[PDB]
Amino acid sequence: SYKSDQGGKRLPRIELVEIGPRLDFKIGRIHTPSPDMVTEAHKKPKQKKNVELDIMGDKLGRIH
Amino acid sequence: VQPDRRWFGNTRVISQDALQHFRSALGETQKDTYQVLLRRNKLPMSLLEEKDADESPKARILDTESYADAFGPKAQRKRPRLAASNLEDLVKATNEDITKYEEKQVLDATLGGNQEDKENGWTSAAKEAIFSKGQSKRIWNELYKVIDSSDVVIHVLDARDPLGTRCKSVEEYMKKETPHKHLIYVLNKCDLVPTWVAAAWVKHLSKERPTLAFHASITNSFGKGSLIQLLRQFSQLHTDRKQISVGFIGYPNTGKSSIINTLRKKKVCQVAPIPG
Amino acid sequence: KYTGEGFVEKFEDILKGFPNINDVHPFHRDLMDTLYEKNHYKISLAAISRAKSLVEQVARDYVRLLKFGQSLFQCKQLKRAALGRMATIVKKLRDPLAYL
Amino acid sequence: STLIPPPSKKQKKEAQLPREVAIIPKDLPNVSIKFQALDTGDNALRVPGAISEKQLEELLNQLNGTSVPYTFSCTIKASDPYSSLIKPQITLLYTPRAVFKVKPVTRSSSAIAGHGSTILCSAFAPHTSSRMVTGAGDNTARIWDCDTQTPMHTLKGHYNWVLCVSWSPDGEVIATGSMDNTIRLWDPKSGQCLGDALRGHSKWITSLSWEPIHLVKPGSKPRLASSSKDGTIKIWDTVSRVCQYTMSGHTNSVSCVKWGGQGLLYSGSHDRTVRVWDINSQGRCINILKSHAHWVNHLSLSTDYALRIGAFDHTGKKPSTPEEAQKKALENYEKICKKNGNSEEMMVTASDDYTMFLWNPLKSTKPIARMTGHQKLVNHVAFSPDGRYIVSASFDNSIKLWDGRDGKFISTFRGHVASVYQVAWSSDCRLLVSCSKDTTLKVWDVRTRKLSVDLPGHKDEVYTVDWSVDGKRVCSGGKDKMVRLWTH
Amino acid sequence: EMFKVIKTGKSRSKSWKRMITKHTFVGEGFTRRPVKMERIIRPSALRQKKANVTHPELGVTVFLPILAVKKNPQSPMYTQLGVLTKGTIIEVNVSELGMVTAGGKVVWGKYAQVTNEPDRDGCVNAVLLV
Amino acid sequence: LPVTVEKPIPVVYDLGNLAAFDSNVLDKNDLDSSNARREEKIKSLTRDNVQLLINQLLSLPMKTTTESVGGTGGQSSVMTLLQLPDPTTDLPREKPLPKAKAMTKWEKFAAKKGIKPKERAGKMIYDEASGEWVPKWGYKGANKKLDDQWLVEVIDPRTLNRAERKRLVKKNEKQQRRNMKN
RNA sequence: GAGAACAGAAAUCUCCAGUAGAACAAAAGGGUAAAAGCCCCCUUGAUUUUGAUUUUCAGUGUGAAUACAAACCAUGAAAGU
Ligand SMILES: Nc1nc2c(ncn2[C@@H]2O[C@H](COP(=O)(O)OP(=O)(O)OP(=O)(O)O)[C@@H](O)[C@H]2O)c(=O)[nH]1
Ligand SMILES: [Mg+2]
Repeated sequence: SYKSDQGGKRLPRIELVEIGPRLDFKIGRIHTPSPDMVTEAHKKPKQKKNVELDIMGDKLGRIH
Repeated sequence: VQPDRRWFGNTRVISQDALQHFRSALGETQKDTYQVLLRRNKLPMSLLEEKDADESPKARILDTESYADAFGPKAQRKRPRLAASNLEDLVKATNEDITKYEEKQVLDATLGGNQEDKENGWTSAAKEAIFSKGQSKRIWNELYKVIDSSDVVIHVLDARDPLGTRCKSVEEYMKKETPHKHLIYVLNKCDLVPTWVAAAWVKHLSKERPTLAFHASITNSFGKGSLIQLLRQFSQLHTDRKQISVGFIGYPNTGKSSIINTLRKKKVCQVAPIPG
Repeated sequence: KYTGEGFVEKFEDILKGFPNINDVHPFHRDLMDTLYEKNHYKISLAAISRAKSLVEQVARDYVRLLKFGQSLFQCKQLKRAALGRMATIVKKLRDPLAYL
Repeated sequence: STLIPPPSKKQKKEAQLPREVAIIPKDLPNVSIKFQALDTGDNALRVPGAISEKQLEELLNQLNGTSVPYTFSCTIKASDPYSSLIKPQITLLYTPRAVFKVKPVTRSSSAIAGHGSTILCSAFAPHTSSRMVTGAGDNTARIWDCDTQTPMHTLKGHYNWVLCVSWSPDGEVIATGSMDNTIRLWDPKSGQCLGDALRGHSKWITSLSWEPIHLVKPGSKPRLASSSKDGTIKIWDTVSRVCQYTMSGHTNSVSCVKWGGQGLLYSGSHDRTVRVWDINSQGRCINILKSHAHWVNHLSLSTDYALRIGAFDHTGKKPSTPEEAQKKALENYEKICKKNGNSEEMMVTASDDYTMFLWNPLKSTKPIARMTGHQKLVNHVAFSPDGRYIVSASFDNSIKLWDGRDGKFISTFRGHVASVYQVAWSSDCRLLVSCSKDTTLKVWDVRTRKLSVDLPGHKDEVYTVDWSVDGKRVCSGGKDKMVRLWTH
Repeated sequence: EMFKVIKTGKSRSKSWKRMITKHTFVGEGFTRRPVKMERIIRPSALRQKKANVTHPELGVTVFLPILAVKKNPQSPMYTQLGVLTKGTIIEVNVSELGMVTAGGKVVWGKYAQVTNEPDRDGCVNAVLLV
Repeated sequence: LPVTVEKPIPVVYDLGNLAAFDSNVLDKNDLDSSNARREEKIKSLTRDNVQLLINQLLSLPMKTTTESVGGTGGQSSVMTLLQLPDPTTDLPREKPLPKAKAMTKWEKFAAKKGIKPKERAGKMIYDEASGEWVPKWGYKGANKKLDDQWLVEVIDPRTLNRAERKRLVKKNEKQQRRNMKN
């Protein structure tokens, strides 16, 4: 961190230092998934119109 | 009843900072003339009360000088409280009390005649009984029945003078005891007023209640299908409820019986030009 | 019912009785406070209208409760309870009555 | 438990947007600025860029040529002190800091065992916060080494409830008011019954106050004020331990007593009446006050926190000579005495007519302000330690805040659930502790009008809390027979 | 008992309906159901919403509102029905007392068991389980 | 000592996973392997990436509780922590979603005859003689009172009571399998 | 394995050791060692409370189950579990 005084009370100045480990990867080959597997690995657990909670609960009903 | 560790439990425990989150939250509850509460979210509402009152009601004067000390045979009381200050002050402050007294003798003498008939020695007639009706024990036993029976209340009003028909009085009971109930106004008999007149009314009535305009007749009506569109939303919003009532409140001779007929597009209620 | 009016009609004889110190005449209005403490005066009679209105309230409830009674024993216990809550009001009322 | 209603599916998408770096970019408009000291003075019309206040402090500190840092306030309707400049020429309202920070109390030490009865009162020494005496429901009193949290001189000798105690503000003597009639004086180092008990009141002791440091002659111990439930007030000697006089002024029990600043005495009593008493007329009544309609509880004075500490700062450095102490207590009082260049100490009365009255008893007999607003009766009222803010504690589970100047309402520290028993201030005039009938203590920033941190931990009701003069530690006393030291 | 069998029809000969004869906690959003649909009756007068609640210690009786009915003996039904006989365990708003947990998270709900027979007097009197 | 850094391409933020995505042109020979002037080309870009990240991070709302001693599952009052949004980048889920549902052949019978489920109150029955409670199973169960009491009132009978439960215990175990099949 | 009278192939007691042929709830590629083994100490469990799946004839601001999470609870000086 650095209290940098132009961001004022809030924003600091960030000056990094290397810690590493300094590394360089070379790509070989790749196996890929089946698209049917991709859909399975991207799925939500799945867990209302004119109906709103206010602050304090308060299930409301909009009329229109 | 068995013994148990619960019952000796702590049940409905608050979290702390949500209180200040809720004491904040009473300000920003902006109402909608297009929305209705359905569930309430049980909260310890009395802890969320106490707006900034600035009057601090009166000290209990019985604490210092009770009764027997104040007056009687015992009466340990000699000088007045607070025994006001000065003579010219006392001369002053009574002099308007002179005037303010006779002002109401001038003013209420306009209100009477109610003393002259005593010296004339004659009294007025009785109240006619038909002005009582109603105001009857059964006739309000109707009313709390249907209010407790119905889910959404509508409230009809004469277009000729809705202010003479608003009859607040119940809305009072609606807000305080049945918060989930609905109370929409309905303006029927719109064909007796000029066109712009009823137009001006709903603008003075949409600010608080949804207030449909309407004209009831089986064969030549107005504004039915707005109400038919209106009701089913309540049946839509009360999805779980398997069915829903709606009762029609109002003065006598307003079209409560009439409106249902022109909903059902036939004669189902009995109707009459007489009131009851 | 008949018990309930008896408390009321006596109190209505009291609350009609006393000349209701303010807006009488500013001579008399001040002069009675010098005798009777316009503070202690009003609060006593205001207590009685508070006392009266509770009795009509107690009366109308226990009347309304009573129509669902099913036995002799149940309804009898309601009557004693009805008059006792009337009696608790009047026992409470001891000190302002001796004043008046 | 109850829960906050959750954010919406709509609202979850709102936070996903990148947003709102407070760049204060150039930030180049230029609007003129006016300074104003909050006591009397308005001083000129200058226009810099939109800047931070540390520059603004060093802008004002060269204007007088101080080398004294200040607090800045502005937009006063609605009282909202570039930080202000986003809200919309501009009048800056400045006021000194008395530069010191007291850290908010969060945790505790252990709970301390001791006497097997309830706790009635407690007080810190002004010269150090490691020593703190407690008043118990037992017949005895207790002094605590607050560093070790251990007993130092279990203090026997009274034979009824030790109700109210006080510390001699130089740091020599401890008064112990008891429920029978008796007052014993004490030494902290020895813990010995210093002579015979001061006897002569006929009912129990209500409140004890010391004669302040800056009035007692160098080479003399300060005397003591004593108020008791029989309505008598006796001004005792410590040296000969014989009182100088009773005063038969009030009719009922005398609630509380304070020594004045201009050598005066102040007495709230249960006669719905406050009397003004003077030592130099050999204990003679000079002014009687008639405003309240129900009887008076816990009067206080503006400069009392200065009058309590007796020539110590927050560091608690001990002065050498009694004349230096005569200077230092005079110094510290004068820093709070003449805000407007005027020796006008202020007094507020509190009573069960749900009402407080603001008083300048030397200048007039008319009350300045009628503070109003509580629903249940007020109990405990004390000024700010700079003599600038007045707080009010009451039984309606609420703590209201007032001005010290005109008696204007500020806000209400809502959040207490049971009846608030008594409050106490932090030294740097920021924090505010309060004990209530419920178990918790609640600490309140006066600046942000908000609960800092609720602290539970006791087992039962709390009767007594007190704040340490250095702003370091907090003692607590209640029914559950344990002493709890609270700190940062 | 506790059900006065309400005969219906012009010839009142169909009865099939029951009226709960005793005092009752109802709920809040009650709104009486259709009459052709109803079988059980909890009439309006026998609907108690605020109890008169005492405390064993501290000697205070506070008039409190009623939240729910957990355990009624002498059925499993009447728990669902909210039937206030003697011995029923109910749930009370404790907002006014101000119980504080360790944690400082003040409690506004306790189980109180009723004491009286609220048939035989109009008020409900109930002891906080401590 | 200046703070705010611009870039040619608006860098996409994913704060839920604490992420930063520069999409600008990567010059090749600045990133030469044998280039000595490399680490500064690495670092200066990186610290300008990081500096912009925290500026969005410090542009967030935060929590301030007022709790204290023995904060069991929360922050202190002096703690003030960053309210984060959701991780918007959709990562591969490790395991498929577990929906192992059946009608179990009881719920079918619960569907036809509308037997509502019971209260699930407690284990304790009330005993007569003695007046104690002595719960139903688990210790001194009401089941195994017959095998432990001391008379019969008309080959041992008590082991038969053990046997018939071992039918009915294993009848759970037999009805366990067929709903595990279907 | 080397030891100690009664006491022997087997009773208990000492020292050396078994990477453990510790028993491991499992069955296993593997590993737990101041243990997931052995012993001792302290204690409930089928708690409450609302948004997802259900079922209701007083459709019953849920009435309950069930799903989730939160408060709690147990122990430990604590981290924690
Ligand atoms: N002009 C006009 N008159 C109407 C309208 N609807 C009803 N009326 C008249 O109002 C009178 C009252 O109709 P009702 O249905 O009997 O009124 P009601 O209040 O429902 O009758 P009760 O409920 O028994 O008091 C009828 O005789 C109609 O003549 C309307 O839409 N326009
Ligand atoms: Mg009509």
